[PDB]
Amino acid sequence: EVSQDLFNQFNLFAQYSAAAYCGKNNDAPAGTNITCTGNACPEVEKADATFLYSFEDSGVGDVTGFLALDNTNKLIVLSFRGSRSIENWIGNLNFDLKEINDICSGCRGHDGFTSSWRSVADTLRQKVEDAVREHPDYRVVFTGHSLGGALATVAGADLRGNGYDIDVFSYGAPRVGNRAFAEFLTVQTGGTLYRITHTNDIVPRLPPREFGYSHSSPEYWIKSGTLVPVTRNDIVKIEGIDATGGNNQPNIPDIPAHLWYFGLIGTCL
Repeated sequence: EVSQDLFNQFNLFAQYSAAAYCGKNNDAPAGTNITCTGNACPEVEKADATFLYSFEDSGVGDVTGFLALDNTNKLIVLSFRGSRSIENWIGNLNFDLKEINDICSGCRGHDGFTSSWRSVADTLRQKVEDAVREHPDYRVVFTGHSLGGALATVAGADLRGNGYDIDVFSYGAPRVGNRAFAEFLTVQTGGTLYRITHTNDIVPRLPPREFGYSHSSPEYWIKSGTLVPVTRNDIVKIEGIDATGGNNQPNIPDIPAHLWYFGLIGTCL
């Protein structure tokens, strides 16, 4: 069980993450309204959030998403899209670990996620910094689903400590690095990481732990089913690095369970 306040935040960032998958949200002019086809982000539209910047296939690895301004909630939101085809990176073979000593000593991160972040960090840091300077009272939040959640986690770790807190909300994100990085992310310095997972979603169980990967604590596990509405009673907080008991259990995994985080996610076209 979680508070109504935190449940409301979890729902809102799930829709901001869902909105990154609509194609028209990746090529929109600054100042236009963020909208989603098929009711994929009704709270985003109710907040009358507008783009600051939208990007499609940038840098390395097809970095796609948007930077939004929300005057209802008073936020600066960076949202990364996960991939356009989930069955293809469960085939993924680029789980080589790379040094990320510039974020923390001994820390290693996934080759794919760190390289992608790296290719757009110059541009995105500037753009977040220009927004912060014009709206200093607004909270900055980085979010994403699936591989977008993995990118939001390494972007948040990299840019924290520059004068403004960065909260990160990730939905069905894969492990991002070694045990030293998971420990670094658990201290939660300069912002809070909320790592959300759903029932037997397969993505949060990759890459394999035997390749040096570990998950940070805590975990917010959604226990309600695929296509059933979430209530604040269905979310449980799990403590401990690589804790078992939430999403990390030895049962049969599922792909459709990855696309139901509060509503349909990853299917907006």
